[PDB]
Amino acid sequence: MKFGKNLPRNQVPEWAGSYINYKGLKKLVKAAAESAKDGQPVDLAEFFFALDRNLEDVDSFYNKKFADACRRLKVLQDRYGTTPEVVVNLDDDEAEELMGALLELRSQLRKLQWFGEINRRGFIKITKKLDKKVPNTTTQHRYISTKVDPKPFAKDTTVARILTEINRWISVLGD
Ligand SMILES: O=P(O)(O)O[C@H]1[C@H](OP(=O)(O)O)[C@@H](OP(=O)(O)O)[C@H](OP(=O)(O)O)[C@@H](OP(=O)(O)O)[C@H]1OP(=O)(O)O
Repeated sequence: MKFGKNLPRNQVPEWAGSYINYKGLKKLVKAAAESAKDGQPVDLAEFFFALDRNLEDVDSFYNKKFADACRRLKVLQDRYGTTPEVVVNLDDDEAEELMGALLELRSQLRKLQWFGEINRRGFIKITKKLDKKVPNTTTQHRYISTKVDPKPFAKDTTVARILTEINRWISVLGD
């Protein structure tokens, strides 16, 4: 899959500047590729520094949003309770307000997941690109496995877990 051309299309627009800066990372790759083309040694340290910064930022952003989503879920539990079957004790206003809150939280979680998946693709694609464009460079699988795969944005399965619950609530509430 063409990652760079599809990036705008796959970005949660409100968070655009917090995605992996694929465009800037590609210019660092191209610089290295040019040196190798000229028969010169490369210096991949500025690519990796920038890659690491991007990784820190992506993680830090995803984690903050995830902490937000959890706080939100707690506030909804405080108001409406811990299981969806409580909907039977709600009046029509309360039940509509609940539904609104649930749809918004689901939207936020879906967006968070997609942010995670697209950023992880981006790290995988940019390193693959470096490996393809620079001689005896073999970084993709090591970098992804050792630095990206341990981060919540990449490994998270809790958002999906919470999404199934929010959806179960939404269905229980519908009836
Ligand atoms: O999506 P675009 O901005 O048009 O970029 C493409 C695309 O790169 P991305 O998928 O990384 O965005 C191609 O990458 P592949 O998916 O084919 O590996 C790659 O094609 P070549 O590797 O055949 O050249 C080429 O990237 P680059 O220029 O880094 O090679 C690049 O096109 P331009 O950068 O030339 O626009």
